[PDB]
Amino acid sequence: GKVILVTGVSRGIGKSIVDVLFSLDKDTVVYGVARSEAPLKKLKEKYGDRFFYVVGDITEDSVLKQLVNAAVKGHGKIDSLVANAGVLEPVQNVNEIDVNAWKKLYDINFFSIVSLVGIALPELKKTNGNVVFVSSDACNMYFSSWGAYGSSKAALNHFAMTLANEERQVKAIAVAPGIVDTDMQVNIRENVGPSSMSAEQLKMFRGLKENNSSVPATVYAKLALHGIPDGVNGQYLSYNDPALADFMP
Amino acid sequence: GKVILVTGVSRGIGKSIVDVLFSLDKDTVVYGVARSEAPLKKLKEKYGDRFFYVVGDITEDSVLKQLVNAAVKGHGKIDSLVANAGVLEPVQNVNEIDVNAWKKLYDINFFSIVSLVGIALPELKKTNGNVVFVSSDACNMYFSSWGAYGSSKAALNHFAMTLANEERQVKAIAVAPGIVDTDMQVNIRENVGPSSMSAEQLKMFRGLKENNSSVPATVYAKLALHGIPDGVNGQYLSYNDPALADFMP
Amino acid sequence: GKVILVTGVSRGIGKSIVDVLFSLDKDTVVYGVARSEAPLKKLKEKYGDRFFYVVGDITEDSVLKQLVNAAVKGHGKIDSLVANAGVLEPVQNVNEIDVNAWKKLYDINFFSIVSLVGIALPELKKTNGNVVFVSSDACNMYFSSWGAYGSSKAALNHFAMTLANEERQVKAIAVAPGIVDTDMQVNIRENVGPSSMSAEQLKMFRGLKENNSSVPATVYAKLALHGIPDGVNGQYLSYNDPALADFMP
Amino acid sequence: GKVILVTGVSRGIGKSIVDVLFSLDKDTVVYGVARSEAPLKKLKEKYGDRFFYVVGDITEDSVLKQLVNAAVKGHGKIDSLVANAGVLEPVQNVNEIDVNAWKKLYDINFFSIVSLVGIALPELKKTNGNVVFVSSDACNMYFSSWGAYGSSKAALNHFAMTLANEERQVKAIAVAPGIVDTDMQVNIRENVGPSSMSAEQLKMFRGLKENNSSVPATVYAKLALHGIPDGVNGQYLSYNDPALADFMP
Repeated sequence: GKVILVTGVSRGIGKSIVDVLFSLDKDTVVYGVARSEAPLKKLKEKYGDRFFYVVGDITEDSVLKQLVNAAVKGHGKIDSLVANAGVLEPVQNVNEIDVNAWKKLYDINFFSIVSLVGIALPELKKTNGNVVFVSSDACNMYFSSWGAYGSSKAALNHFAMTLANEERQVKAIAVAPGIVDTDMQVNIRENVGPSSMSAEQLKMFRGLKENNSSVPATVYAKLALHGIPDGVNGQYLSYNDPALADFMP
Repeated sequence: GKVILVTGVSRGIGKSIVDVLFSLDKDTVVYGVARSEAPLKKLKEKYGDRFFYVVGDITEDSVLKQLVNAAVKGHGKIDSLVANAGVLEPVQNVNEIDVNAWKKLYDINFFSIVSLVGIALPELKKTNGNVVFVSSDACNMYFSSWGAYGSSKAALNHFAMTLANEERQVKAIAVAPGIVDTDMQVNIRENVGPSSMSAEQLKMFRGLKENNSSVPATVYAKLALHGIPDGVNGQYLSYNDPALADFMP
Repeated sequence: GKVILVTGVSRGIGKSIVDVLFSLDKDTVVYGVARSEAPLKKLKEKYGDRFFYVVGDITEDSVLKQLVNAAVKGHGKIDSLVANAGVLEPVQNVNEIDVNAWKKLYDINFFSIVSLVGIALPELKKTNGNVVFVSSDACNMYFSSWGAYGSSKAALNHFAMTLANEERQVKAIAVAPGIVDTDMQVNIRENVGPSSMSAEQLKMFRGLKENNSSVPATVYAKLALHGIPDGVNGQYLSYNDPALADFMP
Repeated sequence: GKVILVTGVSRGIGKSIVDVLFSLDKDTVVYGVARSEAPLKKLKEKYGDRFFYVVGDITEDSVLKQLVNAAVKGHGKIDSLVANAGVLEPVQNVNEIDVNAWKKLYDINFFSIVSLVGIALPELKKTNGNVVFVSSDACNMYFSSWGAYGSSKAALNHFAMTLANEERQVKAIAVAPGIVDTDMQVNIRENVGPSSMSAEQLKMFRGLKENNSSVPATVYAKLALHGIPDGVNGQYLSYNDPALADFMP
């Protein structure tokens, strides 16, 4: 079966993509990572030795190498990578013009993924594999009031095109999920200060959350399993672009 | 109360926006138009003399003048216009490089709306009113396989900015609804040939339809009722941009 | 030699592209069109029976069929089309919300080109030929104060992608020239009223004109002569995108 | 006179903007920075005590604080900042999927500027000042083969909008210069390996360089001197957008 790495799997669309992968195919193996062990254990308990995980922050290169080494050690190869920064959540000082906070958010949403692709790339070359990015719909970047939360998340869009131009033995695609990726579980509101999210950002964020997926998760899952078509290699698309019709449920 | 014109009201998001307007405010009057009389009658029967309609094709200027004259005759003014081309549906020969079919689709999705704005503009100037466009999310125009269906629909985006620059006594905004606007009622599939939609377009279209709103309808409805903020005049935004937090449910 | 149709050849970049085509290759034949006969005669006098023209408005389908028939009659085939709406110039009432003036500008900048592609398409299929659009740089459509002048001109961008998806035996590309295409000859200022161009548009227009090409003309000319690469088929790019390095002087 | 900080002043458009500022106004003082002292000395020798500089890398926060402290010490205030990453040049390993090289380029083109704005912001608030970014035209990001060179440079576009939303006592604008900013002085070609620039990037780069400004430099200079209009605060525009007509030569 295909060996697929998936990041950001604790919540939101990353969790759904794991769920969908296992329902689509009986042979696929998934190695996931998230920062919290609880939901990784729950996935391991549900899916058994179809699922393996590393716990930690992918802004640590050591965590990335653990995850890549664990897949090659345990199953001998890597077919695909579903590169996902995970759900939107408030991060300290991002609503300020604060280079330290911006660098930290760009490392969460963009550079850790660049680092992971670089680390996994030699295995992906071996299988002529696929890199599927879970990017953001906020390509209305045109106008966006999401500040650094939006620009850092959307940086994967151009990255897909650059990776596919530069590395011809692999394919890459960036797909927007038609929603703002948030934790879907009913949660107590958190006390979020204005240096972290503007009042508007917080109010929309809560609205969206208190409103929120299997359909776009399937698109990502089918691209990772069956491969990216040549005609969309390098591109960034909504999950509902007609060029993706064969990757729908 | 505010006098609001709404187009494309038979189905999909245009119908929802009428429903939402009436639930938000007891004083608002709406003049709608759609090509089919059945669902207009049903709206008239539900809402009584809060709702008035004209039946016909807004690619006819006579229909536009009827609707504008009827609002000024019946209620003396027009406060806002919700300019909506209505739900996506197959149109003959659009999937061919056929200038006649493209002109006809651009008249449906774009020029009829330009014509309506021009016709209503002198009344809107009188009340310093608002023009709210129901535009498309397929601002991933960047990449889009929706052919002319996508480009014609999205032409309202730049139009908002041009109208707000050129006409300072009115405000305008183009808001994407976070979905592809389709008829939401359970329908028999229609036999659609390849000159009208590619196989991919048809397969995605059916998927989307067989999957499909009150939340984005509220944003449009609250913009039309309360007015467009100065800071977003002229712009094109997703319904879930934080600058629109105060227009959510 | 290759048989190439070129529109908008009287002035600006369209004229340069003809000049460049003839300097690159001794075998190429060009059929051009422009509305004014004077500069067409001058091209015929300079290049002789390498150049043929039709005089007229390409918003007339009869002019389009004349040009296509003349190429097939005179040289038996058509290899490439350089689709160019020609230089920016004031057009009546475009700076008003006036559907008639907008339709007329969209026919000049967009629909006549759609019509021409449809008319020439069966000959282009015969030679697996190339459609090169001279599109606008004002893909900062993101923000643009050029009103309808900008949106109508830029409509070729999405059209390239749709044509290349729909017609697999041909290739298409839309290339921005890195300038606003204007008449380069020293001219008396024309009296332009505010319904035609805002004061700002007119002042920038004159500035640009009084400032204004062989380099981007070469890119278009080399794409038409040598063919569009598979990796850029369907795309819209600046003339200076690195994927076009081999089409530079 | 106005006190204006300008970065990237050794070459290309940043140097031109200093030249233009001094020719426009006899009272303006400029504090510039560049990594090489030679061309800073030459500017100091030409303009005398109208010009002050710090030598160093603005990816060093100490250099940024020196420059800001020097302006407040020497002239008591800061009116405007022209934030410019400087000319395109090959940087090691950027044409590889190499997170270290990408972070270093993003610090050069984006984070150092974020850091500078944060550092200067309290002085800019005092004078209700202006932040003018020299951004890239490669907003055809839509399609771009410039890899990380393009995406890192263009990150200033969204940053302008976020800064102007978040800091209401200042104005900000990002303006594209209508050219790829390169060193304009006739130079020996440098031996550039493929890990630094693809063959295509290098070939276009040399072409552009061997081809390459006072007009767009004036736009930036006039925005910094006279202030950013309310109607374009927060936006990203080409230097030739009509909303900028009053900032032309």
